[PDB]
Amino acid sequence: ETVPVKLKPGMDGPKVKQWPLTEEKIKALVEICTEMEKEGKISKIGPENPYNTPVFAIKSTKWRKLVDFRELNKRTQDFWGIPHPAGIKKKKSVTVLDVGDAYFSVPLDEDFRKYTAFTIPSINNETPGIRYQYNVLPQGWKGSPAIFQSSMTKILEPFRKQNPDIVIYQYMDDLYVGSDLEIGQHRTKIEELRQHLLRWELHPDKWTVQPIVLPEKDSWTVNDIQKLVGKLNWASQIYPGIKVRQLCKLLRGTKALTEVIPLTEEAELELAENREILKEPVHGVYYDPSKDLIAEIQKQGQGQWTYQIYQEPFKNLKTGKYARMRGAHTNDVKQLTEAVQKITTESIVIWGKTPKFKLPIQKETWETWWTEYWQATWIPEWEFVNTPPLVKLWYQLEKEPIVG
Amino acid sequence: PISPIETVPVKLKPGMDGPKVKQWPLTEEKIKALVEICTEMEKEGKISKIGPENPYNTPVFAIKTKWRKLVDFRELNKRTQDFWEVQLGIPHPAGIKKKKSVTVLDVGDAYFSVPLDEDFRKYTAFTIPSINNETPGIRYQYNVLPQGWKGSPAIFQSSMTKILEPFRKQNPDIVIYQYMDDLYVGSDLEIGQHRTKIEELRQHLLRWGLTTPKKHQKEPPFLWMGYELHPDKWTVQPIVLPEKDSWTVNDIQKLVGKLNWASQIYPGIKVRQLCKLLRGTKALTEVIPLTEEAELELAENREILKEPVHGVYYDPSKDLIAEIQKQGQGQWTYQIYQEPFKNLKTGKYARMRGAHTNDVKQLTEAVQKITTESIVIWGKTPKFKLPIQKETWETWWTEYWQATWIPEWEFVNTPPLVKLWYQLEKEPIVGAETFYVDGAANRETKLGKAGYVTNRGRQKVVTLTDTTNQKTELQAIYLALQDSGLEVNIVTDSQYALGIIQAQPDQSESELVNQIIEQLIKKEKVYLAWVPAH
Ligand SMILES: CC(C)c1c(Cc2ccccc2)n(COCc2ccccc2)c(=O)[nH]c1=O
Repeated sequence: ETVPVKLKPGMDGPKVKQWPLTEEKIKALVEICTEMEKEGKISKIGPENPYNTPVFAIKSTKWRKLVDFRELNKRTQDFWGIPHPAGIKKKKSVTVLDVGDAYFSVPLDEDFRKYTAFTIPSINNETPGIRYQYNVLPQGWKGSPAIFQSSMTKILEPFRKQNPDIVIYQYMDDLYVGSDLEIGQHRTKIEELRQHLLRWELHPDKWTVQPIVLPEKDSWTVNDIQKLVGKLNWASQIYPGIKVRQLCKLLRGTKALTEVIPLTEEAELELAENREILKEPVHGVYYDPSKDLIAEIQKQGQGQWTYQIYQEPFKNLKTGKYARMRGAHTNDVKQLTEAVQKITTESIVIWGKTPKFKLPIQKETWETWWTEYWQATWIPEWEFVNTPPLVKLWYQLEKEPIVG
Repeated sequence: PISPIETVPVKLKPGMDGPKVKQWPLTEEKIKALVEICTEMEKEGKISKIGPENPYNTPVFAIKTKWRKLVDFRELNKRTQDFWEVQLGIPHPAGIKKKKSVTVLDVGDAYFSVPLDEDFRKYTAFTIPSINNETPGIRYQYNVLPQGWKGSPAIFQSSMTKILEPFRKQNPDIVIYQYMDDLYVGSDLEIGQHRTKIEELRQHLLRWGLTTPKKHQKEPPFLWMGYELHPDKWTVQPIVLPEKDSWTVNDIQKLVGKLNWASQIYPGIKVRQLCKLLRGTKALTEVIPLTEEAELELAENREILKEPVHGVYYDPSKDLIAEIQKQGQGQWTYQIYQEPFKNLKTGKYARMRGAHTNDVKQLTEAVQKITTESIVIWGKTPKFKLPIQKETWETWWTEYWQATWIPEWEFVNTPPLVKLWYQLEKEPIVGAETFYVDGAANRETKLGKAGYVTNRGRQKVVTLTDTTNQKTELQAIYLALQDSGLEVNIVTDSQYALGIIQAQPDQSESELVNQIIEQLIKKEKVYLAWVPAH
C-alpha cells in the first residue's frame, strides 16, 4: 500500500533545471536508469509533466545516482522521523550506513510521483532529455525515510536488543551507529548489523570547540600591537570583558611600524586578563531546535579552513579547523566540499539536521565542480559570501596541538 | 493521414476555463474561403463540426497566393497548462560529430498528423461566420495538434521521439536530430546503404502517418542560425552592414547590435566609435552624422566580415584544447580546437566593469564560462593553454580569500601575459617611512579633509568640497602613496582599505581606487596596515 503524500499547502512542484553533466556521468545515469526502469522503480514520462529535479552521478568504477530533492523536500508535507538520541553524539566511535536501497521496495503514492520528475541531459542537446518519475520511494526525499519508518524500526529492534549498548540514528538515507567497543569489536559489531540488513568511522567525543590563543612575544612592535589590538577589538563582540585601553596607549604617537615597544605593567595585565577570558567559550550558548543552524567557512590558506556553526551571531555552538587532505594540493573546491560534507555529518550527529552553509566561493565555480567530489547521500543548503577580513584573522588565531 | 498514436493528457491551468473569445467579423470573400479549407480539413479528419454548448471559442482569420486559415489561440494558450521546456538549448556546429552522410527529412504538417487529447479538444472550438452577423456560422474544433497552440511543439516532439525509439535502437550507428519540423538523419554508412536506411526510416514514419514529402527536399549546405553546414566544415553565414549617407539612432543601435554579435566569431571588430555616436540622443529616428573615426572603423569591420570564418566538426577520438588570450584589460579572446588551426569554436568575453577585480581573477572567470560551455557542447573539459606563469598562478590562488581553481592547464607564452601587478608586503618595511592616514567628511555637507602624518614628521591636509566618507579615506591613502618614496608603510582605520588588502585589485570602477592602484603598482614595496578607529 501507499500513504497519500501531499505537498505543503499552496505549494507547487519543483521546476529546477538540470545543470550540464559530463559525458561519463551521462552514460552512467542512462545505464543506471534503464535498469531501474525495467525493475519498475522509475517510468518515462511525457511532456504534460512540467516539474523537474536535478540529478547526477558520483563515485569503485560503479556510479551512484544522486538526485537533488532539496527543493521537493522543502515543499513536501511535514510528518509530525526519529528524534535525536542525545547519546549518539557521546560515543567513542560512530559509523554510517547507506540504507537508501531500502526504499526501492515500497511503492509511492501515484498522485505524487509527478513531482518526482527528473531529467537526463544530452550532450550538445542532440537529443531530447530522457524524462522519468518515480514509482517507488526515492532515495534523497525526506518523505522516504519518514514513510519507511514503521518498517525500519521493525527490521531494527532485534539488533537494538541483541545490543542495547549501541545506539542507531537514521537520517535520510543514512544510519549512524554508535558504540564504545574497541575498534575490532566495534567494526565487527557493525557487519553484524550489515548482514542483518543485507538479508532484507567517526569519533564524536573527540570533537570540541577549540579556543583562540593570542600570540606571545619577547618583543612587540607597533605593527604587532595594532594587529593584536585589531583582533581583540573584533573579539570583544564575543567577549565584552576584553579591553584594549592600556594597549592602544602603547600606540600613542606616530612612530615606525617596525619600532619596538616595552609593554607597561598595565598593558601586560590587560593581556593576561584577556587570555583568561579566551580560555573558554562564551557562556550561555545553547541550541534552539526552532531556529536554523548556520555554518560559515573561511579560507585560511595553505589548505586551512575555519568554520563555525551557530544560529545567532557570535554565539557559536562549535568552532573548528580543517586541513586539506593528501592529494587535494592544487584543488580548493575539493577541500571545501570535503569540508562541507564533514561539517555536515558532524552537524547531523549533534542535532540531527543539516546546516545552512555560507561558502567563501563563487556560485559558478562551486556549481560546476562540487558534484565532482561530493560523496554524501544528502545535500546541504548553501549560499555564497564575501568573507570579512577580521572574521578570518580572528579564527586563524585558534589553537593547535603542541606537537600533533 | 493522421496517427495511431496514444494522445497526451493535457489539462487547462489550475481552475481556469476554456476561452470564450468573440469571433472577429469577416467578409463573404473570406468566409467563403474559410469554409473551403475547413471542409477540406474536416475531411482529412483534422477538425470537427461540433454542436452547440461549447462555450469555448477562438477567432479564426483568413490571410494571404490563396486564402490561408489562421486561428488565434493566445487565450487558449494562456489558459493551457505548462509543459516541459521544449528543447530550448540548441546545439552548436562545433559539437556535432561529422558523419559521412546526412539527410534532412521534412515532417512539416506532422503537427496536424498528431491526435489531440480528445478530452481537451472542446477548448479548441472556433467559428466560421455567416455573411453578416446573420445566422449562426459554422462550428469546429481540432482533433489534432493545432498550429499555434501552446503544447503542439512539445507534444509533437515527444511523439516523434516515442516513434523513433525503435529505429534508433535498431541502427545505433545512425544519428537523428529532431529540430522543429526537421529530422536531420546522418551516418557513416555507404551512400547507398544510407539512402536505403533513410528510405526505410521514411517508410517507418509513414507507417505512423507522418507523411514525409522532392521539390521541397532540402540540400547542403544546410542553413542553421547563421551557420552553413557543409560536409567537412561549418561556416558563418554572410553578415551585412548596409551603407547609407544617412543614419538614424535606431540604425546605429541595430548595427552596433549586429557588430557586437560578430566580435565573437570575428577577431577585432570594434564599435567604440559607433557607440560614441549615441551620446545625448533625443529620438530613435534622429539623424546622427558619423564622425571621421566612426566612418573609419565602420569601414574596417565591413572588411573583417568580408572574410568569413569556417569551423570543424567534432572528433571524439581527439583532444579538446582551449587557448586563451587577453585582448585588453578585463577583455578576453578564446578558441577551442582539436587539431592546430582547425577551430571548433572561438569567442570573446566582454569587460565586466566590476567594482574591483584583478586579472588572475578575471582570467579565472573566463576559464569557467568556457569549461561550462564545453561541458555543455562536448560534455568534457578542455586542456587549457593559458598565458600565465604556473608560479604566478600558484602565488595568487594560494593566498586569495576565495575558493578558486583551474582545471588541467599549461603555460603558453603568447603575450601579453597575465600577472600580479603588485603584492602587498607581508611585514612592515624596515627603515621605510610610515604614513598614518586618516580622512573625514561630513556626509551631509560633503565637506571633508584628508591627510597623513609620518614617523619622520612629514604632514599634510587637503580640503575636500563635495565628497563622501569613503572618498576621503581612500584619498588619505592616495596622497600617502603620492608623497612617499618607493617603499611605504601605511596604516589606516578604513574598513574599505581592508578590502584592497584581501583582494589586492588591479582594476576598478572608481577613478580614485584606480589612481591608488597606479601608485601601488609603481612602488617597489608597500605595506598596508589596518587598525580600528576611535
Ligand atoms: C545531426 C546530424 C544529422 C549531423 C549533422 C547535421 C546537423 C548538425 C547540426 C545542426 C543541424 C544539422 N552534421 C552536419 O554536416 C552537414 C553535412 C554532412 C554531410 C554532407 C553535407 C553536409 C554532421 O556533420 N554530423 C551529424 O551527425
